Parts: sequence; structure tokens; C-alpha cells
Amino acid sequence: INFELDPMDDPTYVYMLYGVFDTVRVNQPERNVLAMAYFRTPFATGNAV
Amino acid sequence: WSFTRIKAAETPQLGAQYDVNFKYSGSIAYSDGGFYLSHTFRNMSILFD
Amino acid sequence: ATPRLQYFHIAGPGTREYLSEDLQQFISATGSYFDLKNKFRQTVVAPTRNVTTEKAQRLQIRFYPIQTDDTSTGYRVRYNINVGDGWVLDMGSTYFDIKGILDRGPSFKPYCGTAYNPLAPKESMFNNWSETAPGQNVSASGQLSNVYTNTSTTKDTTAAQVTKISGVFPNPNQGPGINPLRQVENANTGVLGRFAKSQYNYAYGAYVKPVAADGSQSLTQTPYWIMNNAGTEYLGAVAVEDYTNSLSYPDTMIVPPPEDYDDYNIGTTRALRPNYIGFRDNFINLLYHDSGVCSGTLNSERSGMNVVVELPDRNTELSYQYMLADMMSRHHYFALWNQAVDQYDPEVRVFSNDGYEEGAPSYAFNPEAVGAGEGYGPDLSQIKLYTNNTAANDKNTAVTNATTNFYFGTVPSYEIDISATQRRNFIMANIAEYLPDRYKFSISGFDATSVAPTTYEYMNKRVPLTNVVDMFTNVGARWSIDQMDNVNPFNHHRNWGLKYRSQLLGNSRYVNFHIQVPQKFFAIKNLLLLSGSYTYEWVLRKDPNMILQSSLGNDLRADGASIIYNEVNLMANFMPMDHNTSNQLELMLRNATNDQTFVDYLGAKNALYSVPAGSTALTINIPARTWEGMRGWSFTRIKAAETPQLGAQYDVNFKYSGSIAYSDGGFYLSHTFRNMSILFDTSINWPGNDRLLTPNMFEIKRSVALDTEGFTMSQCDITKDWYLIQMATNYNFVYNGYRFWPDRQYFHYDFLRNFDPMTRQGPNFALPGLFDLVSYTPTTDNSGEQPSQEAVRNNSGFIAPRSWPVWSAHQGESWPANWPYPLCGQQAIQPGQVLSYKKFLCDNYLWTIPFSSDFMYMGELTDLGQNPMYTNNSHSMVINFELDPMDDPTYVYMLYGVFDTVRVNQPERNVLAMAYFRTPFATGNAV
Repeated sequence: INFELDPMDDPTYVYMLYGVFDTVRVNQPERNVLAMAYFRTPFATGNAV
Repeated sequence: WSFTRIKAAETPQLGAQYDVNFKYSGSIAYSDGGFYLSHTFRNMSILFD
Repeated sequence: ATPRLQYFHIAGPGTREYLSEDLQQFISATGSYFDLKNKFRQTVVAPTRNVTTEKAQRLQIRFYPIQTDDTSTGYRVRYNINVGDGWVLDMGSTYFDIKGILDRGPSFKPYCGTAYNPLAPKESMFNNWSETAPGQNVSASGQLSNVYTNTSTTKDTTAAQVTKISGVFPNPNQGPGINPLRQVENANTGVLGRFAKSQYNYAYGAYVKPVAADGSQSLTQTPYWIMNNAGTEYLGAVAVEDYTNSLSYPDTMIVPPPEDYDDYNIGTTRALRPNYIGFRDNFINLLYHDSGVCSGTLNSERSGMNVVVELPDRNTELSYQYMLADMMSRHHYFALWNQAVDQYDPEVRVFSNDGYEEGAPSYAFNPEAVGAGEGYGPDLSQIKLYTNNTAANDKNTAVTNATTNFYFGTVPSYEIDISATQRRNFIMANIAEYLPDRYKFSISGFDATSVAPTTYEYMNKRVPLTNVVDMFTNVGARWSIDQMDNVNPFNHHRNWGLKYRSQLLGNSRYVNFHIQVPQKFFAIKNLLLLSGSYTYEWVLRKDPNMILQSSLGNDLRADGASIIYNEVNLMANFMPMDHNTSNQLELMLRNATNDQTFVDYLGAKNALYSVPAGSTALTINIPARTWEGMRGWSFTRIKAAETPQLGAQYDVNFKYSGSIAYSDGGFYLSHTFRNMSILFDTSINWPGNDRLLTPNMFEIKRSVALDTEGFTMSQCDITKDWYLIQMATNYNFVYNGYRFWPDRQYFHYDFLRNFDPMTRQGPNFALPGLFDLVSYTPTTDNSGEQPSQEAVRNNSGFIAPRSWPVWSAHQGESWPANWPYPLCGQQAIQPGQVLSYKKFLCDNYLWTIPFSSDFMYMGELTDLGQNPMYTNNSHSMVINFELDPMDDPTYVYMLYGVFDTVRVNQPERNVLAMAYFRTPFATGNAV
């Protein structure tokens, strides 16, 4: 991505937002068993440890 | 990973036939183990994607 | 297992299974002289499966207290360690993250000497200015350094500098600024200076806090003119500042002369005794261990019974010290658990007086090479230089203007022998200053009974006697000063461990400490908790004497020391191992046939038997018992002043902050044991088979002067019997020959590394000569004068008077020394006029006697501990001691040999049950 901006007078960020499906489905099979699976379609965070 | 910071003046150009900017004759922390700037490291983040 | 990786043996099979079988035999056969094993690579492959969860799991969990309930004596914290299924927790990784505010009190000098004018002579003065009223009767003495090359006989050159006086311009740092002082003329130079109006004029340690950002110790500077006897001639100017109320002497004390010399003498100024108030080794005495009244509490939820029971007769802190020292050498400094062992200076304890490094005559010469210091010889200040006539061999031409300096003789110098000067400074500050109070005296301004003998300024304001130890004290003998053989050597500013432990907190007494304290109770020191919810509360000491260690042993409570705990959190590390295996691991650990078992490393019941000052004997009778697995005996004597009340919430009679030899391994009284006896029944001696050369007693030492039959080994007064006992116990080979055992030198608590025999000879007094001109008894009067010390006449004119405090200015005249009778040389005293003083010191040892039939280690459960004459049959032993009589109440720290074990059983989830068992002393009562 290449941006061209009007020069401002102080350091500014460029708040960039992609489009992601950061969805979670909650599995509760039995009593006091709570499990969540997080998945984000463009930008996932699975490190396979 | 393994990392420290070394001064530019105290390190020759890598794979250089003759480093002309090298005007230092002390302990080359890159060559021997004379590491002394393992501090001055505040934090670190690794992102495989 | 990529073939690319396998070809280079990165993920391949391995060396043993891919090399030709003949080659493996070859490289193994020729592996002692032609090694080829480094030329065929092999890589160890990680398990990469079923060993770690991909589940998002915290690697390191912080536990913060549910309940605190702070009180004035302790600081309780109650945690709640939730360990889910698939989580397995090791309490070896559990510790207390403690951060708070520490006040180490004014009795805390992190540095020897002072920080203010250290190079200044002790009896110097900072440009005196003493007046009754401004402009009235004034006395002033100081150096006038700055110059302004004034044209005199008028104010213009002087008043210009006087207008600058009101600022920082006098600038005491800058001097004349001329290197040849001979070139300056007396009438065209000008004089400037800066004098101070204050009480207690001492340059050494003088501190005046600044009031401006550019020096400027004062805001008002009244200028005074300097003129000769006539008021017409202008000579110089003076700046005067009022330091009467702005002056202070931190980290320094005034050492005044005796009362008869108080007037017309200001004495000297000495820096206060250095004191390090850091935490103790391994954070000893920071958790309420060994206390059954204020113990900790760890228990589960389903099993509400507490599984941490503490007895007042065990020793958690000392057990850790022995466990850690056996685990690793103690010279390693691990700042995390504050692992810095208490170590004195070996050159200070056993004072090897080797005289001094006598070198060539060394002098201090003038700043230039020209001068007439003590100007003997012709003046030559008015000479005239004439040219020579080589033909007439005489003067021919006078030099017109020969401005010549031309003094006589060699370079004017003052002689010093540094190797002897530093030697006496080493002796009289690292050794003399730590003498017992009975060898000290007040400083003519200090009075006893005004403050407790355990306060900082009591120790500072009591100068030791100067003849009890000095350069001539056993001048050729490696001999620990018998006047301090019973003085705690770890309470010394050379205690490098405490020196490091105090400097980890900072150079100030206002420390925002953040420390991590390990758990040390043996049942939970290495407990590997399985799944479940556990609550684990523990209470922390707030006693400054307990938690903090001084290098002087003064009462920290009386010295304003205090601590405040802000946050105390519990850190735990959890292995992210696969839940498919950690539940397996926790299930093979819930199985009762394989459950954790923990023993206290010390394995010794701890009994403290009081021994008063004058007493020399102690009887230890015990009720009838079975001794079913006893390991043996260990014993030293600990001063009662240095030992806290056992199992006490807060000891009020404990007013000592040095090294508690009970808690740590800082033993220093392993000597002063004449002998000991053991009788399991009323009359049945335990050795009782003529094992020893004295079969009815364990004669630890006997006097060599009274010796006739021998019974003294290792060139000291320790006995043949006792020496064999120690070597057999620690090293397991005495019947094959005595030898040194380097394999246990790291242990820091074994025999050979710290068994130090020494020998001196000494003149034989109570003879026609040999008058014993050294007095050891101070006059204990208010005046700082000790005339009984003035009989030695050694270093007569070059040191302060022996009656005076040592740190006063020198005075007197050169005079032949008379005290030290020459024990050697061709002018030595007669061979019948000398004696022998065979002696040994053995620090950090704690004499051990094994309950083994041959005194050699043959297993933890000893030879006779399973002998079914004691195990089956009750016995009531009596242990009889005779000791060298000290001058202060002491205990005798008797350690038995016990098997204190725990079988930690966790049959279900969060069902925690510990069973305690101690073999000889199962009841754990006061014995």
C-alpha cells in the first residue's frame, strides 16, 4: 500500500483496518468445560506449538 | 534466535576484502566473544506472519 | 525426516547405526590416542509430538493474596493456587515475589572511610574563622591561595576582587595556579581566600549542603580586608561564610583527646564504622519457618486438613544452607535467591602476622625538585655566579643578573614505609576495631549505661585498646587473635557475601526493595502438586533484626530500621506439556505405590542447651527412647545473644542483627569443646568397646602444655581420637590411611577445608624478666585515657599515644621499642623462656559423630540405627560436655540424627494428605 497524505504538523499514525472474520465459536460439551476456538480469516494467530 | 547490538565502528564490513571505514583496533565484539551491549535491549517481538 | 536432512545427519538415524560396523570398532579401539569421534555428526531430535499443548496456556502464573491480615509482628499472605486438569505444578518453582519499602536505619554505612575530603588529614581544619561577634575578637587559620597580581598601595586592584568576593569567586578548589612558587614576588601578587565561621572545625568529613546550583555552600559572604601592620598598604581580601548551623559531619565522628586534654586540642575526626544492612543469605529469617505457633498453611479443598506442620525442633533455614552447599559450591553468587554465603576474610580471622614488605627507603618529595625543607647547609640564597677562566682556573666574569634558586642538599623529602604503614592500618581497622567490648574504652565524651551495648554509636564511640592487637602481636606467627577467637568473624565489613547482599539493595538506607524468596520447608520445597485447588498461606517476618543482617550486629530496632511490605505475590511456572500426557503424569502420581517422598536435608532434631558465662560444663540428660534409626550427633555452641527464641512470633530479648549461627551455617565456635561423653543408659558408654584412646569420652582437645602421652594430632591440640572421628565421618577412609579429600572442598561445611591448626610460642612470663608490658583490662572510666597501655614504647614517636585513642594524631619522640621480646634472632630470649600455644579454629563445621559402629559412613540409616538392641530396647542417654568458659551466655546447638520424612499422598483430585515421620524423635517435643 502506498499512501500520499497532506503534511501535518505533528507525528500521526495511519489507522489501517483490514477486513477480517475474527470469529469464535464456543464449545461447552459438559459441566464446567469451557473451550473457545479463535480464528481470523485473513490474519490468523495460530503458531502450532 | 541469538542477538546483541554491536557498535558500527567496532565491526568490520562482513565478507569485505578490506574495510576502509574500519578505523578501530580494539576488541571486535563481532569476531571474538567480547559482547558488552547485551543490555540496552528493552523488548522484542516476533511475528511469523 | 527429509532425505535432505538425513543425508547431512541433521534428522538422520544417528552415528551408531549408519557408520560401518568395523569403523565403529576402529574409532572406539583407537579412541584413547587418535580420536575420530568428532568427524561423524549426530543430531539429537526433539520429541516434536505429544509433549506440548497447542492450547493457549499461560507459561508463568502470578498468584496474588486473597487475604493479607497485616499485623505488627508478621505479614501474612493467603493465596489460592488453582491447578486445572492437565496442569502439573512444581512448588520448586513456587516463590514469593515481595516488593516493599526498606529502611535500613542510620546505622548503615555502605563504604569504609568517608566521602567528604577523604584525602584530607584527619586533624585538619577548613580555613578556620572563629569570632565572638562580627568584627570583634576573631581567630582564624587557613591557607590563602588565590592571587590577583595587585599593584599595592591603593584599593583599585584589591577592591576589584573584593566586589567579586560576594559570589563563588574565592572558589576554594582553585589555588595559586603557579607551578614554580619561586617566581612570584611578594609585593605584586595579592592575597585571596575563603574562611568558614563554624563550630567543630574539622576538614575530614566536613559537609555543608549546597544552597545554589554552582557550589555556593552559603548565601552571605562578608568580605574582610587584609592589610599589614600599617593600614595604608593593601595586601589581600577574605571571604567569610557562617557555617555554624549549615554544617554537618555525616559518616564521620569526632575522636576527642582525654578529658585532661580536651582544651587546647580538638583531637581528630574518624569516619564511622562501615555497616552493611542487606538481607541475609538465601533470604534467611524472612518467612516464619521453624515456628509451630505462627506457621504457614498449605491444604486442599476436599481435604481441609493442613498438610504443612512445622516443629520447633527442626531447622528449615540451616537445612537449606546444608542442602545448597552440598548441591553447589558456596563461592558462587546467585543474586536471585540472594545466594551470597557469609564469608569472612581469611587474612583477618587467622592473623598471619608476617611483618611487612620491607622495601627500599621511600620518601615523599617536594612538588618541585628544589627546596630547603629543614634547610641544613649553607643558605646560598644570596650567591653570585661567576664565569670560569679555563686558563687561570678561577673566576673571571661575574654574571650580570643570575636569578638563581640554588638550595643545598638532596631533594627535601619525608620518609614513609608504606608496606608497614598499610600493614598497621590493616591490622588496626580490620582486626582491632572488631575486638570484644571488654577490650575497649570510651572516648572521653561517651559514657556507658547511657545507651545499650548493641547500638551503632556505642560501637563507634568505644576505641579498642591499642596493645591487645598491633603490628607486634605475635609478629612471626600465623595466629588467630585469641582475644577474638570467640568473636563472630562474619560480623565484619569484609564479609563479602553480606557486602554483596547489602549492595543489591542500593547505597542508601531508603530502599524500594523487590526480591524473590524461595520456599524452603522440606515437605513443600520440591512438592509437585497435581490438578486441584490449593490454598497456601504464609506469614512473613517484620523484625529488622531477623530479616536484615548487619555487618556489626547492632540492634536494628534500636537503630530505627524498619520494613513495610507493599505487595507479596506468588510466582509459579507451569510446563505447557500436553494435556494428554500431564493427566497421565498426574494419574501415575496419584497412584499410591508411587507418591512423592521428601526428607529434610539436615535430618537433625535441634536442641539448644543454655551454658552461662562462667560455666565450663554441661549435662544433657534425655528421657528413655528407642533411637530407631538415629544418624548420630552434631553439635556446636552458639551465643545466646545471637540466637533468637525458638518458635517465637517476635523475640523481644533478641537485640542482635549480625549472623545468627543457628539459622545459617555461620558456625564459628566449633572450638571451645574440651571433651564430650555419651552414655545411652545411666552407665553404658556408647563407644564402650575401647574404640577410642580414651574409651569413656570423646576428648575433642587437650592442652599440649599439659600433654605427656601425645593424643594430639595435626600439629594442634585436637586429639587423635577426635581427629579420626571427623575424617572417618566425612571422608570414609581412616583405616586405609589419613589423606586430604579434595572432592568435598566445595561443601563449605566439611572438616578439612576449614580445620585450621595454628601455633605460636610467646614469651614465658612469671619469670625474673619478661614483664608482660601489655595490659588487657581497660580502666572503664569516662576519660578516653588508658595509662595502663603506655608500657610498650613501640613506634614511639611515630604513632598516637597508646593511652590515647588510636585514631588520634601521632605524637612523641623516637625511642627504642621495649615490649616485643624477640622470640627469634641471635638476640632471642632463652629457650626456657618460651612456651607453646597449639590451637585450632574450625569455622562452619558443626562437629559430627556418626551413629555407626566403625564411625565410617555406610548409609544414611547407619550401622547401629537398625541394630535391634537400641531399636527394640528403650534407652535414656546422658551427654556430658566440658567447654572452654566464655564470658557471655551461650547455647550448645546439639543436632541429633533423625529421619524426618514426608510421604505426600494425593489419591483424588484436590485431595492432599501429608504424613510426617521422624525415626528417633517421633513426638517432636521440647527436649
